[PDB]
Amino acid sequence: PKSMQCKVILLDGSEYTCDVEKRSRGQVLFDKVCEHLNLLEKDYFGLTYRDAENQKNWLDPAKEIKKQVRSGAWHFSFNVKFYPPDPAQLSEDITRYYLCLQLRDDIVSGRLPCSFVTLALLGSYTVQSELGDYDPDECGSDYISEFRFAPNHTKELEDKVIELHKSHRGMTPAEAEMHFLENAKKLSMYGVDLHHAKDSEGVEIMLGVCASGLLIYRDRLRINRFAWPKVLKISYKRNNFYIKIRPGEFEQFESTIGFKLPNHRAAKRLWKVCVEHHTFFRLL
Ligand SMILES: CC(CO)(CO)NC(=O)Nc1ccccc1
Ligand SMILES: CC(CO)(CO)NC(=O)Nc1ccccc1
Repeated sequence: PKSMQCKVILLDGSEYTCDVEKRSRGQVLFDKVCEHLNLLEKDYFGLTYRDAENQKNWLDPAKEIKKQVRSGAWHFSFNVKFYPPDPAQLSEDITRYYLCLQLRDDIVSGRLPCSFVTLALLGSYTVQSELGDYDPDECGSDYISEFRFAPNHTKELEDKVIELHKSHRGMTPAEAEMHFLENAKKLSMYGVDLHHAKDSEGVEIMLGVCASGLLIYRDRLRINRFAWPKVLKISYKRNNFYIKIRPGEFEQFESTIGFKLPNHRAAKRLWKVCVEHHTFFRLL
């Protein structure tokens, strides 16, 4: 029974290695990683791989690993797939812990833009969780944390993290992680998966997929939002992504908005993440 070596980048930046039978479905590997992580609330997470075009793809747990990674290495990342709109409602602290690690990467990466003050507040909760109560012994006027807090670090940001850290004395890791999440969840790009597209006129837009629905970012002024209760249906055909929108009350016919994606695989990928978000967040 022939087994393939799998390497998984975990959210703390470490590598987990295991073997699975070469015809294994993605669920097999996912269950191994979640068991390793002592994670029970698995529904919010998934594994990603990089395709031959270097795009992030979700490993479908129902399909053979080999028919997804195809010619590529059996190398994966463990990630949050469905960002909960209300992390306080997760049943376990360890779930909230992995969600914090994902969000810290979302922030450092620049995927999740954040004000100076929110970067410092989020950083101060991470420090409280990881080091516990503020200690001046590991902090002179020239302190710079090992912790990555932001896409670009400044001495002013380091200083503000420490000032807020001082205010958190007695806070437990679970408490600091909950505070991190109560702040992070309000950011306008929290749990937004962004896809480059062109509108029907050929203007470059971004399409966002999240818990609430679909967002079209035309520019900083003019963002169209389609709550899942407003989207009737979605479709991909060749390079084309189409969204069908319900009519307003006392109007006969749904409207269609068409988008042009880079290639057929990018159209399919957007369609699949939309269907998955719609299913998940219809039910949740
Ligand atoms: C105005 C508000 C606060 O955000 C009231 O709850 N709802 C939304 O903005 N919903 C939404 C729809 C589609 C995509 C993203 C968000
Ligand atoms: C089976 C299929 C696949 O596309 C076609 O009807 N379902 C959807 O598209 N469901 C959907 C509904 C509202 C919002 C987003 C997706």
